[PDB]
Amino acid sequence: SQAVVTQESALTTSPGETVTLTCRSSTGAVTTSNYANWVQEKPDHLFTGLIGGTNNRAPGVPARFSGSLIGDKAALTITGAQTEDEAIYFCALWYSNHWVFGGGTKLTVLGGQVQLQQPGAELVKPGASVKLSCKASGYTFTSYLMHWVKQRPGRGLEWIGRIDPNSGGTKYSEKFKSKATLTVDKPSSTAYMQFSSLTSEDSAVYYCARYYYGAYFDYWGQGTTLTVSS
Ligand SMILES: O=C(O)CNC(=O)Cc1ccc(O)c([N+](=O)[O-])c1
Repeated sequence: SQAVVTQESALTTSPGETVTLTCRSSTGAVTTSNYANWVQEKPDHLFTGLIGGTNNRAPGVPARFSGSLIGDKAALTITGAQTEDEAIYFCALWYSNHWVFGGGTKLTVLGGQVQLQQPGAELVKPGASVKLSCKASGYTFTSYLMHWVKQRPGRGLEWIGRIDPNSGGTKYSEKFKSKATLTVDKPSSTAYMQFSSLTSEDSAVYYCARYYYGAYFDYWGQGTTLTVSS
């Protein structure tokens, strides 16, 4: 059975304070081999990778964000919170051949180029199939793994799997191992995810995100909203 990754459900801070968020593994201590990543969700479904590899901050992220290990947990510290830091923060831990996302922490702050291009939506019938696309622009598609993530209300982020665009090699989560089909087309720098026999259980926003070994989920697509409805 897959590990459960636990985050505080909600924390409150105020402008100028230092605040720390944590990410616990059900299997034992979080270590550097879990390559802890931190991703920020801002309104309008805007995701940005902040930290990966435990403590490696992504380019362009404000320096007040830092990652460490504390108390057998991964920890994100915001040193001097700003009003715009009010957001949901997800961690992700690597377990040898899959990522697991934590449930997210809603941070309230009281008092306040590279593109991954995804179509906005798919409206499909129950029982139908769909092929979701994610076109990479502004970087070398074959140099990064392409990950896919599902977001449903009350269910956080859920890692589906990833593809190596150089080989088409895939790794899936247990939940998606017999469900998602990932492919790429190299000449058009596009990644695809196919599903069949869809139901309302599949209605969600699906994101692609790039990753480089030891680094971070820096850039995310805007998400395709899949609505499975008669
Ligand atoms: O091996 C290194 O140098 C650093 N390791 C990592 O970054 C973790 C890792 C390994 C393999 C893999 O397929 C993915 N992935 O994201 O799917 C992530």
